[PDB]
Amino acid sequence: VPAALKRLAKYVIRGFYGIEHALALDILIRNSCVKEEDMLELLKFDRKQLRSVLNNLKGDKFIKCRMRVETAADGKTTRHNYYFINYRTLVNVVKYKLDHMRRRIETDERDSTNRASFKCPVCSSTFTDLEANQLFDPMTGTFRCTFCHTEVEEDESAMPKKDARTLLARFNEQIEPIYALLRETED
Amino acid sequence: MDDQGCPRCKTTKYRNPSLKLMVNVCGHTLCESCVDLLFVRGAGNCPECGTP
Amino acid sequence: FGVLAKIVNYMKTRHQRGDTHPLTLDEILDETQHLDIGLKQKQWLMTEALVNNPKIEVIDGKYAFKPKYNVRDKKALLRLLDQHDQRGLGGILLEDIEEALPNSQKAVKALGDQILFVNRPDKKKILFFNDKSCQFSVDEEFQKLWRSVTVDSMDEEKIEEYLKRQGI
Amino acid sequence: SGLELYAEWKHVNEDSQEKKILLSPERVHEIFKRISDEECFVLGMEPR
Ligand SMILES: [Zn+2]
Ligand SMILES: [Zn+2]
Ligand SMILES: [Zn+2]
Repeated sequence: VPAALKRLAKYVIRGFYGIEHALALDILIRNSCVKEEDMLELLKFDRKQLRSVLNNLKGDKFIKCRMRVETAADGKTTRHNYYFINYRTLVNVVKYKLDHMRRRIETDERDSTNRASFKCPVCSSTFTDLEANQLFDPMTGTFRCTFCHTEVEEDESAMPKKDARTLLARFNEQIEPIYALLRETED
Repeated sequence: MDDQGCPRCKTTKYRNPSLKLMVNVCGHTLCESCVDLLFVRGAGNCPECGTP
Repeated sequence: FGVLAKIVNYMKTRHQRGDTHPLTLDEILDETQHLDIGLKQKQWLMTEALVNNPKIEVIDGKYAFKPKYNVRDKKALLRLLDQHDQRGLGGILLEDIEEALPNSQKAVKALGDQILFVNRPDKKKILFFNDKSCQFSVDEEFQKLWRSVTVDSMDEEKIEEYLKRQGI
Repeated sequence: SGLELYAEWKHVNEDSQEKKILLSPERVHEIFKRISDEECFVLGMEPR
């Protein structure tokens, strides 16, 4: 394994996945062709626990399997499952999630700035900006409601408004320093 | 790239390397994100002074 | 076996009292007051019982141990677990450290985050060696978006079409 | 087989082993999205 593929495969398995997925990968890095019974005696895991961890890597298009049908000394059919780190698919799978994780923040932010900005703190009614021509009272200079005469306020300060947008927009820029060590190596 | 600053959005250069940047007449550099974000909020005013 | 289980029990229990020296077979039957067992039963358990044991150790004229082959040392838990990573020999369970090393709750907590823990269904822990040369960790909400991307119900050649459509 | 559909492959050229896996409901959803207008008239359906 090259120095770029070995360093990239170790940083992803630690931060993203759990600890059980990283302990079963260190043996696959030092040794490629590893038998199925070797990862159970060295790691001291369980038959049902190790199978659930290996299925998560195989399901994520990371490693494959090469079955063998031969004959042992006793005369029975012996089947093995050789698991090795296959870099012929893992390269595009990592880049596939990076495009959706980057667009998920942009979609949730674009679909949150355009909503509303008026709410009555009495009747708890979420109003919009397209009803200011009918909810205005010229005898007082302020806004009112429909079925009652109460004063409205904002709309629960939590959405990216004129000033709160900078706080939520800079959260996306924090992904660059935490991933620059992993993106520059793959680039 | 990111050392010159950014007007309104401020979070655009770190999202796409191949970003479409534009220029004006007074002497500034505004990307394509600040063009649509400022039009829906105001119009075509200079973020530092007053250039229509 | 019942007789073999009694010899191994007394061989290890007496060592933890304050005796650090190899023992044989006549010493056990004399200290435990079990010498009157016969001559046919003493010779039968000498050249067959202690010989069939695959983990037995014979230094010269006595007998050593079998659950632990390393000598006692203070700074030895970190050095022993480090050899399993640089060579690939496997790992050591928690029941092996608590049995051979008395009071293991002090040396493990003193090292800090140098040894990773494994949660087994049968309530067992596995002691490994956390490599400090490669460390990476993110927030809790960052790991949720990584697993939310459905990549199991797709295809290998299908991913290449989506990446070449955007530009990467 | 009740409420779960299965699949059995048999390629007598390079994979003689009969593969048996459960058909995930997300697999048939990605294929139906690719069906265009010219392909719905064959089955007897109208996209509109
Ligand atoms: Zn009201
Ligand atoms: Zn901008
Ligand atoms: Zn100016």
